[PDB]
Amino acid sequence: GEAFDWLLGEIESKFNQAIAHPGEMVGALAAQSLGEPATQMTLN
Amino acid sequence: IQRRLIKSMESVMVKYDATVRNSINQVVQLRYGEDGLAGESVEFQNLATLKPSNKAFEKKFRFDYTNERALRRTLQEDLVKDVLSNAHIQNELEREFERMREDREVLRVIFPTGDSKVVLPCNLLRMIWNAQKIFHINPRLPSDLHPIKVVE
Amino acid sequence: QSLETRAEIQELAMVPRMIVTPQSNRPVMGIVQDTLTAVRKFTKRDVFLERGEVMNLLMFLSTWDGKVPQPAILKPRPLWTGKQIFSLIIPGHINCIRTHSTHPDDEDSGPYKHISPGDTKVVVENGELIMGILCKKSLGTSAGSLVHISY
Amino acid sequence: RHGVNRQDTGPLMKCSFEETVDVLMEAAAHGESDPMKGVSENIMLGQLAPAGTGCFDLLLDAEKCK
Amino acid sequence: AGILFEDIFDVKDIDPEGKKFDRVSRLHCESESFKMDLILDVNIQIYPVDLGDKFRLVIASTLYEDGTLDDGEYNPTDDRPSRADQFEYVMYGKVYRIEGDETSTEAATRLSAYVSYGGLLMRLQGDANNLHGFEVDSRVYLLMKKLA
Amino acid sequence: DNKKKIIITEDGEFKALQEWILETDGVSLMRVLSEKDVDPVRTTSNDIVE
Amino acid sequence: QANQKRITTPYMTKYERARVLGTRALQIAMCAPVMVELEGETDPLLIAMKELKARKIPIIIRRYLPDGSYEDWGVDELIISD
Amino acid sequence: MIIPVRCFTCGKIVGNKWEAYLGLLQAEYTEGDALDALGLKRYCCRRMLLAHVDLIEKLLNYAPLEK
Amino acid sequence: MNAPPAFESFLLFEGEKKITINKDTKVPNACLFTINKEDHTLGNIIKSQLLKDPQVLFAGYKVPHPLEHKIIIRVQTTPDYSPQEAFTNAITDLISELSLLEERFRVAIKDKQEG
Amino acid sequence: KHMVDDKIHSRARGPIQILNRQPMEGRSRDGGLRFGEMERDCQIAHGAAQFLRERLFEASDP
Amino acid sequence: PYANQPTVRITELTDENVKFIIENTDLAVANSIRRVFIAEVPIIAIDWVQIDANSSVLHDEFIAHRLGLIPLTSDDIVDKLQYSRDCTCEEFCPECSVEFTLDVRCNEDQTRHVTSRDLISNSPRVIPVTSRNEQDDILIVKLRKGQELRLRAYAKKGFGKEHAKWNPTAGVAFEYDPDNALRHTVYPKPEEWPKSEYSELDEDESQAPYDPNGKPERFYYNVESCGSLRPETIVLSALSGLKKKLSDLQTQLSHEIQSD
RNA sequence: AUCGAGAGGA
Ligand SMILES: [Zn+2]
Ligand SMILES: [Zn+2]
Repeated sequence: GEAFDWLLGEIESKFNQAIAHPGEMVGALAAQSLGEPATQMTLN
Repeated sequence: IQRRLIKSMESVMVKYDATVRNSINQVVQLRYGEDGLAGESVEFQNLATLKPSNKAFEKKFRFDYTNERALRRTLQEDLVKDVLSNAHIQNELEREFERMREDREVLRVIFPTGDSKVVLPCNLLRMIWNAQKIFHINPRLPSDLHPIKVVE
Repeated sequence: QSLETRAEIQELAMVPRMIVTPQSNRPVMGIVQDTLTAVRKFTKRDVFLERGEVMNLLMFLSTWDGKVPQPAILKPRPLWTGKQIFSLIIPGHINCIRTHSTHPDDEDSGPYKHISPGDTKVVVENGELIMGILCKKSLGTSAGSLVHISY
Repeated sequence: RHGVNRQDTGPLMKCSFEETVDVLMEAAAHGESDPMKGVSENIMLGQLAPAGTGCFDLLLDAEKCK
Repeated sequence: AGILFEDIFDVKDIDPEGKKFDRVSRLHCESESFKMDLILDVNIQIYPVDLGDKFRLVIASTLYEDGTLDDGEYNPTDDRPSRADQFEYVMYGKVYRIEGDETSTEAATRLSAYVSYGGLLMRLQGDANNLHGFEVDSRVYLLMKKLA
Repeated sequence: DNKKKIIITEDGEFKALQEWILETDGVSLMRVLSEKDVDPVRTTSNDIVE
Repeated sequence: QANQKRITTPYMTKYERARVLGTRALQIAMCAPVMVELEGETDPLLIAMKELKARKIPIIIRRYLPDGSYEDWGVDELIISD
Repeated sequence: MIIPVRCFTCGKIVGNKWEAYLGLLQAEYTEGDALDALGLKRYCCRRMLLAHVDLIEKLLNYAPLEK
Repeated sequence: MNAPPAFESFLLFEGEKKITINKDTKVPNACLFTINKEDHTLGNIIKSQLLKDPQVLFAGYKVPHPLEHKIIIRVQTTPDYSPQEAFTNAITDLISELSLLEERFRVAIKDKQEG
Repeated sequence: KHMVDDKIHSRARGPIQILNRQPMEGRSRDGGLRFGEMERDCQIAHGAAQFLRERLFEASDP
Repeated sequence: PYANQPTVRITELTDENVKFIIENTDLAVANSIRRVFIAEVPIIAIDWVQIDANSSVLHDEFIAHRLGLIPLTSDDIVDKLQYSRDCTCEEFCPECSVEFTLDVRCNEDQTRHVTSRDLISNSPRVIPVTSRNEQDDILIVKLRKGQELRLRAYAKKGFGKEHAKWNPTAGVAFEYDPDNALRHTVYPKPEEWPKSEYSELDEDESQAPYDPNGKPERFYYNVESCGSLRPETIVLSALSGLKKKLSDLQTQLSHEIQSD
């Protein structure tokens, strides 16, 4: 029971930590995330 | 290509109502990534109810409250007595399995190919392992966790 | 050039805050050339450190509680293992399973799954390297590695 | 430019990308108004971009300074 | 006493899979008093072991002859009577797994305790009667001595 | 398996059926879809404009 | 907007933490009163972080919504994670 | 341009051996035997004498600035 | 442009202490000796001599940065002993060893030149 | 030929260009380093708006 | 808990090198002695040059650097001279420095070899090694007719930590456990490796049987001298310097302990 | 100092 209660609290806290923050420039971040790998993949 | 992508998406941002919008205030996504989660905290996991067969799914996820001796091996005496005697608890567990079976069909239509690799926020198996080691769980002894407590 | 910009950089752009990238939800920096070849050689099963060598290495742990661990071999001569010192390096009580790059694919099926003849199958428990040879797969920039799980 | 500078993003954001002169000249001919909503427009005017640390305001709490 | 297990083993094979490490060797041994299999990793550089050897193995929870817990910290300046004095090869490790042949309804007739001595791995498997002293995440000592 | 036909057997397991597929060098998705014995559900194209 | 029902997150964002800490550190550097006790701290950033941990920063975050309204949150009302 | 004074590696003096080395070479010694005669036993000092290019002899083909 | 003078590895700056002793609070009976303008030459011998003391539980040293010119020697002893006393005895023992080695090398040279 | 002493450079409020009152270009001109478009995009992704304003307004040409 | 009782055995003593063996000492002591041979045995070397005239094809810093690396006999004088840090004089004095003068002019048609023999000293005890009363003289510069080199140097006391020109050694061979008995090396193919000159093994045997209870003892040394000091003077001065380093450390230690 | 060109570095 103690382990399960701790597990529930841990899941809740980590999930609330995974939520996106208002103000994240996800568009610039996505452009960088898609352009950085483009520099390694082959031209031919 | 990099410059073009940047200039195309530069002002798209997560707003305080949690929608993703551009400079015009038009809505690009009602929630970021369709789930409103940041990409740093998510990680690879496995859906355990996607690939198994119906028999295996039944055998692994249907709580068997009829086998008295198996429950005696898994649970403590008061928990075994409450699970075997009470019918409210048994109906709760039965509906738990039905809900998991519905979830199974939802996953089967979401992932039409049998790929259980998913990217989700919390690594539940690692958290369970952490709880096992933090509280010194003995895997060989019967547990004092009521399955109704798990459901609730 | 201002306290506001300094606080901004300190709370947003500092390197430790930058360990995991949102691009691919994995570490962006990992252990690299000499440290990676050496940690591979160090966590092999037959790495035995003497008392003076162990104290020399413990001088370079910033996060050391000052307690020398009980050596893995007490007799005929006290010897610590490389895994026993990396266990001191590993932080917290993290738990991690990986596999060394030379892990044979038909070992997880047969016997010896939990006692690996080749010292593959990395297992860290409660922040101790219980077994396995650390490598790119365990300390690199991939997902689910020790550095990722630590972060 | 044929997809990004054809949306209603404002002339200053568009001139930052491509066709600086054509975009600004079109905006002049049509009297377009840039509302300064994007990050490019604020960056050009040296103003705090509504991005990250700029997406909100701070106010002093008079009742708590006591 | 603080002894979880004691028996005499006979080296029946050394490195069946071939030599994996230079200074470390895996022994596959079997006892006679309890019929327990043993896989053990030993530093053969300092404590060489030949095929067909016969040794006494003692898994203990402590080295002090009187029942007294250990702190897991290295104390070379300790003058108490330690049972390591009566043995040649001594290692210190922790139990990281206990398998068995248990079913959903039946208990285990045979157990399999796994111990790691700083990476040198041991598996002691046999009757569950002889492996009640083993509990996962518990520190033990090897206490192994060669006999003629 | 990304191009095989992944079905769900009556026992509930995922099974990858090994079936014939055609790859064309041009695109008439409009016409090819409306052909007898052609799957109008999985037949696709890489020309996003079409 | 009804202050009784604020729809934004009850957590302080990383950007809110960054800007609040920077702002309060500048205020301390400009001889503003400190709300917490001080052992020997002389760096405004350390004092601002101590005030944030103590939940004693006298700043209100005005979070704007896309529709144009706003929500005022005291720094003590938000959940500080890092 | 001129023979170094010390061996870069060990610090053995090689400055006084260039002229003797050349004199041994015109005496029909092999370079190895010449280096052995001068006592250069470590391959670092043998490197110093064996790889030296006396450029100063070419710089002395130009008349100085003052007579 | 940025080259430190070569004497800065050996010479103490004004107001800079040759050795500083700081109590280690993590474990009892441990000290950190920060020795300025020394390097592995003294650190290694002091450490290895301290390891010969059975009352020394820990003896280690490090050069925290090669471009910097200090060493730190951590010494932990048994409770009845002291790390300062251990460090002193280690230096005394090294001095006596070097004196004996010097006298014996003088004798060996005299024998070699004579016969 | 590439020695570090011929490459090391620093600036703190040096000379500025005539046309746009921004730092000069080059070590030889005691110029400032270019905070380019890609740096602007990186700091936008970081969300560092005050640092971005410092680099593109206050440290260049207020 | 106490000192070693090292013994010594000198196996060769020439004017050029000393080959000896130290037994019953720790590896750290042996390596600190080896390091002090290179880096903390003071000698005299030119560390100040004033070029009054240089028409040679090598620029001034070339000549100065080249003069600094000429070894100067330092045997009995180095202990007497002071460091200019410690001297209470002006820039220079005879108590902390030695004056050299060089004045050469090529008037004749053949190339004039300005060598270390042209470094004239005020102190007869501190002279260039090659100029000491065979090995030729170190070559400072070759001069053509009409070229001229006139300079004034001052030599100072220093050791190899400050500059390699104050290093008295021309190589310090150091070895221990010639047969790999401690297995501090691990040869993948021990048969492929040549035997040490100090090895005692029959040719069929590649390395000694592993010694589990072994420690590094019996360190072999070959200290070759650049010329400034005699090799045995290098070893004796190394031991004295290491002992004074430890004595100064103990003095400062006592002040720190008593001040607490 | 400006402009251009060229040569390079990553
Ligand atoms: Zn050499
Ligand atoms: Zn003087």
